[PDB]
Amino acid sequence: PIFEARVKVGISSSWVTSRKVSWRDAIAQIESDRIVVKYLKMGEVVGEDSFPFSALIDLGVRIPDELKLNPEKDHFGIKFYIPGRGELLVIFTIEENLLIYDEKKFSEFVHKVFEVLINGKTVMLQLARIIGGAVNMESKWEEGWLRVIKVKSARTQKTERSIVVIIKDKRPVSIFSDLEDIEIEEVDMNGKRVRAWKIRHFHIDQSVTSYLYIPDKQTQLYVLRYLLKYNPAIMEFIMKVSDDFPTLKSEFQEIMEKEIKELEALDEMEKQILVALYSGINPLELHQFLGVSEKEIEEIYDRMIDKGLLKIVMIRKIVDLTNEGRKIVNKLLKYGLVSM
Amino acid sequence: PIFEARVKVGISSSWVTSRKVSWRDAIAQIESDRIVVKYLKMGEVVGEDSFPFSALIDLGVRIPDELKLNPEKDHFGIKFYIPGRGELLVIFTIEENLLIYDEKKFSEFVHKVFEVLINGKTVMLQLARIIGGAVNMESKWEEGWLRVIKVKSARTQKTERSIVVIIKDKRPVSIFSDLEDIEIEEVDMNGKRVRAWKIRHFHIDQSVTSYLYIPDKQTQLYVLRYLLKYNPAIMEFIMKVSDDFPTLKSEFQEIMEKEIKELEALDEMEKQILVALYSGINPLELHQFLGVSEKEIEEIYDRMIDKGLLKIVMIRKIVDLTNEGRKIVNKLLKYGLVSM
Repeated sequence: PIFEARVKVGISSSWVTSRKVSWRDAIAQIESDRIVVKYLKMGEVVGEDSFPFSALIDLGVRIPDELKLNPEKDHFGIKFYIPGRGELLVIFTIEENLLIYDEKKFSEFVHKVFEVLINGKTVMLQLARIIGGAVNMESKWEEGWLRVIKVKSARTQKTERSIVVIIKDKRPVSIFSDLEDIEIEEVDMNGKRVRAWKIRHFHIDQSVTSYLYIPDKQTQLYVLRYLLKYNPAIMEFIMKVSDDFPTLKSEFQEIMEKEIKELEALDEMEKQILVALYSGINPLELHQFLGVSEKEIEEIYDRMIDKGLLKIVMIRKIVDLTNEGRKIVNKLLKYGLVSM
Repeated sequence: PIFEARVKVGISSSWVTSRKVSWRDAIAQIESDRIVVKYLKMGEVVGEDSFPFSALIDLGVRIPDELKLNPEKDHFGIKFYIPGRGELLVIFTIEENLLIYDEKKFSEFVHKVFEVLINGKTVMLQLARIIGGAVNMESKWEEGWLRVIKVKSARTQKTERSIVVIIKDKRPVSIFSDLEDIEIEEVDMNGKRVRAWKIRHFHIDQSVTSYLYIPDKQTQLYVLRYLLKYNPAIMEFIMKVSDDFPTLKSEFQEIMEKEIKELEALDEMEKQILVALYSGINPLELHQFLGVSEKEIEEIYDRMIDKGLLKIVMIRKIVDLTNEGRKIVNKLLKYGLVSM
């Protein structure tokens, strides 16, 4: 097999009155066309389930806390519709004991699932169709395939996991690195009306606009899921092109509402600190604007920082003369060494 | 003997032109009229100088650092003029080898010399001749004698070594407790006009000027040395009596000049920080007035404090948003929960 992992597996049946999922001991194997789950009693195998990629509806889905086992560890849910049973949520998660479970090995296992789903899937690409607001007449549609790789440049030169477009006779195009993204319809230069993606991405030396169409609707969802998971900064751009995907409009709506409630619940004083420091008020003077003492503000600065919200750039210290410090100054005056 | 000390003794002569002092080893005896030094080699008495308390010019003289044997140990210098030979400076110190000398019987040895020289000497007192600037003519001349004791009462109520005037059938007068001092000399003293001391002192309730005439001018020098030695705070108000005591005015000149040089040696920067803080400039803003960076001012603060001149009153920390702080503040106005 491509990859294995010893793991806890829970299967939901994902229906109303979702009963508590039952977790079993198994080792999970990635094949070319399926995930096979081999269940364990002691060290032995009692049975197995095969889950075809033919039936993979969605992956990387949002796991309710009611369905989490061991909320410290990470959970990964893959949703299939197998025709006989129905729509299933298969969730994989590792357990604490270090002699059975390995987090990095599990972390690779989930990544290989994306790699198998995405690598080699077909895509048509028209590279750099505007330059400086003028449409490139040398820009032709190219056929190619997706490849999940680490793209090491940005315009920032920060290495980031992404998906590139492999094209015949030219090295891959880093179509998801440095973005803006809208979605448009297009007359294919060969002739089809296509439901394609318009990407304003920072290309080789200049901001550019290229058109990208992924025929398989499923692999589009796969691509979006992975770009979210391993690069959460992008959550903005793709949410603009996220409407075609009901499972995402839902989850984005759900997280938005939780974020609202979380921000409501935050301490009003601490929210005030963040906005004032963000706007540019001197931290040494901030207590003066918010109507609070030096002692109390520094204590609140201590409660932040613990929360990871603030960082110390520098410690200033309020100092005063000792009796020996005064002895010097009074000597200087007595001998006519200072004016006052 | 009244008291003895085995010490390391060094003698300097105005007759010997070379500045050298050789530290012989001896026992030295306090007598009624003299101090006798039986010199000691291999624990055996090879020589003996007898130093009368008559022709004891001065004691507690300031010792040049050129003449100090062991700069840790105390050096007590007693100066005699022996007419056949000249002016002698006998310097007393110890090596405080823990079984041949000891520190604490040394520090008392010097004090007992003052006690022997001062106790019982005739003195004459006109107590509280001025109250509020008004002449008290119930204040008469009383004759008595001096005594070396610790006088508790001051305005700080803190005990201090001092000298009192004993009068028959009256408690002692603590004439050197809380003081200012001029020399008037015109007072008649129930007879011939004679040079006396005008002493402003707090006494019981009120700023009071009393007159004190110590007939023996050598005894006068001894009480002044004693007060200077064991209450060096008393130095001020004395120097108006630095006239008529030349060796005292010389030592005052040399101290102040050595102080002004020391002050000029201090860092120019640190002195201005000391004066500015003494004036009342905010320590957080002081770097601004001196045209210095915050990093350097806090560095200089740390070099001070160590030297004992400054003390931290409060710790203020300049604080900045983290990446997580920005996420929250970005989300707040992203959802319009904060107005900027």
